Amino acid sequence: FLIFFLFFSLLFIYYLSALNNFFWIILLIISIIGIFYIISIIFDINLFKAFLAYSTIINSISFILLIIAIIF
Amino acid sequence: HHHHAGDQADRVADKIIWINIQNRIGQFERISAFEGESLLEALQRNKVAGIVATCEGGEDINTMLEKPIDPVTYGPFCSSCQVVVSNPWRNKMGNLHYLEERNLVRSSYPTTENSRLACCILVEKWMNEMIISIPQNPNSVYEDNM
Amino acid sequence: LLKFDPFGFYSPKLLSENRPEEAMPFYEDYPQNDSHWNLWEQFPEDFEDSNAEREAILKSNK
Amino acid sequence: LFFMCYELLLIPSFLIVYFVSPSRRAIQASLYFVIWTQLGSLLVLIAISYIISITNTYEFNDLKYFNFTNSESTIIIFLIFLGFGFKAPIWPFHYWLTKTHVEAPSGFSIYLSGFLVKTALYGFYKFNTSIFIDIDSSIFIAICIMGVVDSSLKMWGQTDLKKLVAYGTIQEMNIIYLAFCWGDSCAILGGILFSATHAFLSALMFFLVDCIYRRYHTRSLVEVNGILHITPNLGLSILFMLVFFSGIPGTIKFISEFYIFSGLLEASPFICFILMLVANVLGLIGFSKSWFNATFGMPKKNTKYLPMDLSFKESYIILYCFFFLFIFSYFSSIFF
Amino acid sequence: VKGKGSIRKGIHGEGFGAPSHAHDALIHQIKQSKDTMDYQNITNEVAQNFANH
Amino acid sequence: KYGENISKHRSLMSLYDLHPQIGYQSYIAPNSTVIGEVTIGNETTVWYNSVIRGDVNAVQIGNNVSIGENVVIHTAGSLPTGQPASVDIGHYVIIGSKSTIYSCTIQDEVVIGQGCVILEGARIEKGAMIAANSVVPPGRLIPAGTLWAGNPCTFVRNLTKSELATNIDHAKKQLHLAQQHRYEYLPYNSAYLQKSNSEEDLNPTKYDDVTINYNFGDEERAQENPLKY
Amino acid sequence: FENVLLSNRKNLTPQESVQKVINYALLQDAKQRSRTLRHIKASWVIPALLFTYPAWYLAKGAVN
Amino acid sequence: MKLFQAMWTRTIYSIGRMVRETGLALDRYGCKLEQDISCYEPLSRHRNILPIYDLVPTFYHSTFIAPNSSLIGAVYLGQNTVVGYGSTLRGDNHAIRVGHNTVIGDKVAISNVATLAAGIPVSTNIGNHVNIGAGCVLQSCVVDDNVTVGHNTVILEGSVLERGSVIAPNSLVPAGRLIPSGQLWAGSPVRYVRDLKEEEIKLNLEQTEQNLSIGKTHKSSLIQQEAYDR
Amino acid sequence: MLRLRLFDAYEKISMTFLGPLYRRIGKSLAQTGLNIQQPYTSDDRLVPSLRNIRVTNKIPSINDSEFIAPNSVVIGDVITKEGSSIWYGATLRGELGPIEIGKQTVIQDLVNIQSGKQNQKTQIGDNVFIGPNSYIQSSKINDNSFVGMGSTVSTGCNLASNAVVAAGSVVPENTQVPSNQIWAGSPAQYLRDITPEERQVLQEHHQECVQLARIHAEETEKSFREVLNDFDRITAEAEYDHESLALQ
Amino acid sequence: MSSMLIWGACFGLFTRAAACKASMIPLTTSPWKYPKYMIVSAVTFYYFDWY
Amino acid sequence: YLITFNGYSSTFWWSHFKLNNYSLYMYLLVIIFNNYFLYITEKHIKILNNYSIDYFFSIINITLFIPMIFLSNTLFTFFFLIELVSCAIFYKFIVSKISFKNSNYKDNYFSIFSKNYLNVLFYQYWSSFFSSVMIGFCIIYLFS
Amino acid sequence: GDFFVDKYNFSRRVVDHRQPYDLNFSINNPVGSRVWFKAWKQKAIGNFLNLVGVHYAFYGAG
Amino acid sequence: YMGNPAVQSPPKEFFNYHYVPDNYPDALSGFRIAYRDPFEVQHVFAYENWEYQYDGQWWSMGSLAC
Amino acid sequence: SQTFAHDSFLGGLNLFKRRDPRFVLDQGERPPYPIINSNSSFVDVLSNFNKADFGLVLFSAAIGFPLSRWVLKGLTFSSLNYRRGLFSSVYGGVILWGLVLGFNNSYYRLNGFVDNGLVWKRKERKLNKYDFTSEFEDNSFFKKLRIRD
Amino acid sequence: RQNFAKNITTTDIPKDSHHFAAKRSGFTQTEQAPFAYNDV
Amino acid sequence: LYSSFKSQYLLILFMTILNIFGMYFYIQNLRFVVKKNKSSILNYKNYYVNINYSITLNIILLNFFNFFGILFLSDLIIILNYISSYIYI
Ligand code: FES
Repeated sequence: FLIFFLFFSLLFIYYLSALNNFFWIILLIISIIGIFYIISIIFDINLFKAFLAYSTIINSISFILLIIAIIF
Repeated sequence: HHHHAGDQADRVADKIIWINIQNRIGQFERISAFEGESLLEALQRNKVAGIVATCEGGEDINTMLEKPIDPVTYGPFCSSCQVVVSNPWRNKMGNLHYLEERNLVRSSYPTTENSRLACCILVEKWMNEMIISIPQNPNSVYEDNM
Repeated sequence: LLKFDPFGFYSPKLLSENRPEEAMPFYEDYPQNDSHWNLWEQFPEDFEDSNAEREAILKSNK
Repeated sequence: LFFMCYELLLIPSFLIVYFVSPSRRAIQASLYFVIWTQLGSLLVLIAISYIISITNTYEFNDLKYFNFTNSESTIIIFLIFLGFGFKAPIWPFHYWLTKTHVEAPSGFSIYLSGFLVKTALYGFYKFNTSIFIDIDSSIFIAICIMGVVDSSLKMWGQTDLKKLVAYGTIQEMNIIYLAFCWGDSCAILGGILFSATHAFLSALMFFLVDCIYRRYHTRSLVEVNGILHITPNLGLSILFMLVFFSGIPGTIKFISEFYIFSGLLEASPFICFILMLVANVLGLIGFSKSWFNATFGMPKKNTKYLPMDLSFKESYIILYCFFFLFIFSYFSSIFF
Repeated sequence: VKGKGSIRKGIHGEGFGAPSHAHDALIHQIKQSKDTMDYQNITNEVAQNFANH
Repeated sequence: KYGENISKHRSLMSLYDLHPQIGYQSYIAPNSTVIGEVTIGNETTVWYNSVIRGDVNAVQIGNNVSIGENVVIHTAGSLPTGQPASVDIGHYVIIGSKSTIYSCTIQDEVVIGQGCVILEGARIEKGAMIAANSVVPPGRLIPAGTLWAGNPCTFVRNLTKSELATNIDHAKKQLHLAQQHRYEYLPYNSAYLQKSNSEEDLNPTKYDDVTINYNFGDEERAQENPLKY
Repeated sequence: FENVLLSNRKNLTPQESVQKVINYALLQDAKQRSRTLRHIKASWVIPALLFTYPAWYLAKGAVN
Repeated sequence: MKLFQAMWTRTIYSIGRMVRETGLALDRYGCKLEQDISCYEPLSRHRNILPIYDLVPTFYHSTFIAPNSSLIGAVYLGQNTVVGYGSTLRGDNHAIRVGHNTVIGDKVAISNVATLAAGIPVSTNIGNHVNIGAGCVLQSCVVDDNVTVGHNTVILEGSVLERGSVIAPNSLVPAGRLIPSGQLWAGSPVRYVRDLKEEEIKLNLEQTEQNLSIGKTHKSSLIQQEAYDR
Repeated sequence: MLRLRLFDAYEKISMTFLGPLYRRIGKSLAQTGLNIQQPYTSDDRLVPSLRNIRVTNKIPSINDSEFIAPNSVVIGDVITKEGSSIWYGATLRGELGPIEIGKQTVIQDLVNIQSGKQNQKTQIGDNVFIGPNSYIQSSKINDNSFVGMGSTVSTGCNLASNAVVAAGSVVPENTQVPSNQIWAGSPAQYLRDITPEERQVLQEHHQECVQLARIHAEETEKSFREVLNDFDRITAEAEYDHESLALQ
Repeated sequence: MSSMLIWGACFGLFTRAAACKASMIPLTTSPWKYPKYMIVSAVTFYYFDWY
Repeated sequence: YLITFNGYSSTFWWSHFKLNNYSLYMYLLVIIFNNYFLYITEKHIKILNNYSIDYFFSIINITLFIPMIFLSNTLFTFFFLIELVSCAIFYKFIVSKISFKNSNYKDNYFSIFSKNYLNVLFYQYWSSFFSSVMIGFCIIYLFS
Repeated sequence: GDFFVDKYNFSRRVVDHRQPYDLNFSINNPVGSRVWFKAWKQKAIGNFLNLVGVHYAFYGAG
Repeated sequence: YMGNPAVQSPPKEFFNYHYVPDNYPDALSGFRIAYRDPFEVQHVFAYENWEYQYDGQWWSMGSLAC
Repeated sequence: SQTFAHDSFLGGLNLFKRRDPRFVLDQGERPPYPIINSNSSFVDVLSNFNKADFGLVLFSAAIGFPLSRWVLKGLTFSSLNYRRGLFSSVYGGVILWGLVLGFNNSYYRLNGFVDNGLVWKRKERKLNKYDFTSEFEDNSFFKKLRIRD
Repeated sequence: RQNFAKNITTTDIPKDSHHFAAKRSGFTQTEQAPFAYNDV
Repeated sequence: LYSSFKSQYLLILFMTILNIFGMYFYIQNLRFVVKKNKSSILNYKNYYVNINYSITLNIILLNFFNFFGILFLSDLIIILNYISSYIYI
């Protein structure tokens, strides 16, 4: 979260901002696909570690959507 | 009970429910259980082997042990209380619930046609001298071996 | 219902409020009005609460 | 600040529900109530964030000093209505309210029905007046009318006293929310009066239900009947509560009903007549038949465990509620 | 018994497992006959291993 | 041999690494003795002059357990029915003072009279009420929620819901007394400084290697129990 | 202050002696309860007088 | 004024507790610094006299108490009374008052009920010249004057025992019941057996006097053997 | 290495100076705290060992006892034979009469052995088992006798060899217990003739009790150093891996 | 109030009280932790405000 | 050392390192978070010693190089640092204890086959291989 | 002896039973001492014997 | 859907009231409560548990036009 | 704000005072003091060491004893020789950190990043438009750390 | 349950001591113990 | 608020849906919170349960900064804005 996620966000915001016109479509498609595919899976966990991982994944997807908004 | 005044207490031996079980070492062991107790509870009290019992009976509220099973019940939480019942005992038990079947289907180890959850099994007077087998249930997480 | 008497107005009500059983605890009987919104234990004003017997024993042992 | 304060009440309600309710089924009820309240809060928060971002100011005067576009005003109005109706409650987002009133503790349900709905209505009214909208309020009016009709129609099938009281409260809330649909017109006074009357009536009904569940240890009519024969004061109080809930002319419910019906008939006469036909008769008949069957009879069941009469605390509470409902009509008309 | 974990000491011998545990037939056979194999005895476990193979 | 001045009686005594386990908020009287594999629940109150010998078999004591004074509890190692011969107590059991327990089962919400004896194999179910000065015949099952008395005990009458609620409330009553008693003792024992230096204390006969100290890292652990050894 | 329990009541009937002992015990229990309540109220008054000012200062600094 | 005095007493107790805790912690830290093992001595923390905050026990010096006895909380013991070895007197709930020259057997547990109805006190009141057998279990009782209690006798809450009464060993005075004067009670369900006799009463009084003398002799032996405090 | 020299010097100074000064300061502070909290508090006392109380001329002879509890009370003229066991919390007051405990004689926990008379000889035979929480009053119990937990042996009871008094039973005064006879109930009456299986079970229980007493005495007779070492061993076992156990 | 040092001292006292209470141990234990935590919290708060 | 740092923003070591105020602030924040987490982890370790020296060494080594990623100025250095971090993560995963002290006495003559550690290792290794191949292909294409 | 203060002897002290295994070893002496020099020589001889090429490639190259 | 006029035996497996864990008893009016009628309990806990059997059967249930 | 005299035993305190919280300056910004040698080599930096670096090393060595003691407090079941070796290694690491800090301070002084007894001919005039800390630091110890407020 | 003090001290409870009388003589060999408190 | 300031209605709707799903998933765990009695999940040291006072203090500080930390959001927001100010500068 602190290193990899922030590095990816900065790469999509500060490093490769000149190509943000192309990253927007891919990011939006990935976010939509994740929102559509993970919602069904998020309601069938039966392990505490799996629940923690699912919370982390949901937070990552939300942060990805936030970064997509920020790139505008 | 309907116990009257002055009557002596009843010996627990008259209420002993016998379960002959095939343990993973292929061993025929006889366990004694009390009426109303879950199969998982009886196994834990008798220190039976082969049952991982990851969920430790699952949820404590609206549990599958309540009769009738509530529609808002969450069902089993693991796939470790797998016990294969005998033909008469399984026939008397009936058909597994929707959640029971859904959970038993998603099991790493192969299951049998008479496989039921020990935590979902309730002690009934009809289960005297009941035959059960306990194939080695799977181990799921890093804390399962702790 | 004919024999019922909650406040003991029509029939005498013992201070013990029960006849203790030979094998049951002599716990307090449940009041008809279970209002738990009761104020602090009120003692009469200017009440001597000093341990008189303990003070006498202290004087004796000293 | 208004939005933050409106959002804080959810945590105390969830804490009370999770730790004070005696019912075992109340866990799922609390979860559903929390979920619905959070959905309404999310809708309201989206609307508030849109409003704040549109005009970077935090004053209603500054909001009035700005004009929103057509799409912006439509979206803001729709989102505010959706959030407030999920918190009203409104059909078909009333399952949470139904389950809560079915399972929650008596004190919490009395407070939850009495206060939270009024707070949500007040927030919706405050936000709606501060925003000028050129759209047609037909959607909101129809939603309120349909919710009132649905709540009133289900009364005849409710054997649980708490469930019937919840249905009546839902109908009253829908009727109240119907009033403020005319914008900043002269409809707020009727809505406020109806909200006060509904709060008092719901408080009385919840207190009666709590007293019954404490005395007869039940909430369904099938196991408790003939209350007046063993509990005369309780039966008289129930009869008086039914009379008050009938919108009797002396009660403030009559004045609020008159104002609301006058406004509706001025807008839609046939719709006003239909609304008067359903709630005042059908739902009222159902509530009375459910209440009357328990009011009278002969409680032959459980002779050795019969309950006692109402305590002086409950009697004083009922007297205070009746006094508020009656004397509240004598307030100065400068505000009404 | 010191250093034997939950295993305790009886009157006519010492246990090989926890209290109220399952006495494994293979463990007893190994302990009694150190290396004696009178025959390849066909036990339930042996049959299960053969069936698995 | 047995000649000494300062008694060495230790309430918590392990036997061949069979260390007892103690839960939270528990009040173990310093005059009591606990030897053997005994797992006590959270907030359990053990009175003084009581002995719990978990040697023959382990003993599980519930959370809201209230053990009276002069109570002797011990296991048998084996039961006639072959069932687990260990003492097991439910969640909230109020055992009367000067009682005898010999590898018997007590379910939750149990009330035991003072001077009562529960022999081997006996099982008191939930809600059970056993009167004072009674003897439970070995290998007998007390009906759930039943008030029974006698020597041997006989079923007297079924307990009411009000009686069960009153008993449950009485179980919760000892919490304040236990908290006060725990607050009475200091976190650090003061008996050590009261003695005089000895030859062995000044001159160690043999030296041992330095390992993880018995109180290693104890700085970061809160001293919840003042009676900690 | 005379402890009737620690008094020579051997000159009366057993029932009367028991009643007098009960009265003395009631008076002593009332005194003990009153003293205990007087001490217990201090468990609230001292903490109320102690942390009120600090709590007010901290909350005010946090808010305004 | 009383509230201020109680607050001052509580503040003094808290300050003393803080000072004692700081001193003990400093001593343990120093023992750790000097590589000493005296601070971790597994000495028992039991105390024969437990002052429960304000509930300070009070007993005249004429009384004999075995070191194993456990008197906790508000207790008020008369002069020359003898307490058996390991006997417990729990005064945490209510006061426990005892008359002078009374003998309590070893492992005798006297306590109080949490609450009761009006007319029956929650304080354990015991008269003078009484004898209580070993294993006795007294709860919230009022026993008057020279009573005789056999071995392992249990008096329940609300019991009122009159003067000159005899209860044989292994008996139980029921809850809220009255033991008649000059009569012998038998059975766990206490039933009147026979009226007390002059010879029996004299023998009981002599036995109580002998128990007091034996307690005095035991105290004398313990004082010499340094097994008795003060 | 100047680093190692400085470390040694600092450790020496810190120990040899702070230990005394800080220890004295802490002792003074503890004394002040104990003084301030008075009188509404209590302090730790040196608990006397009631296991060897000698009255005038009566001195216990319990050196041959295999198990003597740390918290038990042994006061007066009581002589025990080899293999004798007295469990925790028992009270044997020999002031009220001489006590003759036989060999392999087990007196369980919280047992009150007190003579009803001021001078009477209470004589227990060899291999005599007594149950916990019992009350014995100056009796003559022969060899191989069994008394259950919570039993009440009256003043005049005379038990023959291999006689069983069931747990919770109260023998009346002046009762003669026959051999191979088992009695039970609050009014003790001869219940049944003991079968060989029951006698074997009782003997096995007695032997197990003797062995447990031996183990406990091996445990109960530990010194301060032994107790500290055991605690340290438990702590190390709490952090010793499976490889550590294999290496051990 | 207004002083960052006073606010930090109050915060430290409250934190010590809360930590002691949540530990289930009785209050007035380790009194040296009270002034130390108060000073530490006051310093931390003043430094945070200046930063 | 970072607190006392001063200078001008430029490229370091043949333009392979980026030394900017934002990068320094990010490194400082990462270090502070790592220090707080390490304090918490040490406090937890003092409770029960369920972790070995190797896991702590792997964590320390990961923490040694983790802050350097913020100073990357080129995709080659970023790829190398990310590969190093992935290797450190795999090493830390290998440092997990396979067996634990449990009171499960019934399993003393039977074998329990747990595949959690092997599955974790296989998944991590395959994902790391695929990601490294993709990143290398991306760098090679971007350079051209 | 024992500086008995009230009830606590201010001179009570128990020598620790736990100490270093190599507490009195020759190598444990201060660096540069004759015993330390001999112990260091023995340790260096052992290290050179066990790892000869390693020691050469490390120190000689350094 | 309608009730069966025929006599039926007392219910055996029907939804029954369950108390929350550690529920403090409400001892109003002396805590004098009796055993409830099984049929009454089943009827009380009937609507909250009733559900449709087949998908789409909700439409034709009762009166289609209504 | 005044600066501790350069080449003294307290020159490291100047590294604890900064005008702004900026970690680095701009590419075109003039240094606070004159620059002696921007093109500094390792040998030049070594030659630039002085009493400030010596005092920094001494302070690191002194403070290193408490840190080493704290580190050693967490070691259990270890030999005295092992504990002494670990403590010596920790102290050596602390001394190395102090030497590195001294070298960095010398490099900054040669580059003019910190005070080195030099003042530019024409001072850079900066107007503090946003000044919410002048009063705050003016009545506390925060002024002693802010160079020129 | 109720935890208040029943034996109040602010006033005296008016009690009729003649309503119930405790038996004190001629008890049967199996008779039950009389009630200690009989004030109404 | 940032998404609205950036005029992303579709992003706002998707974030709201995701937040609702996450709230439901997280609250689903609160159903299993209830237990029939007090549990025992604390490790035992020296025969008694050991509670880490330092961990308790850290948890108390975190709970304080979470329950009432919303009011103190100004300083954190200012610090983050200052950090991000030099990102492009
Ligand atoms: S406990 Fe999980 S399958 Fe039953």
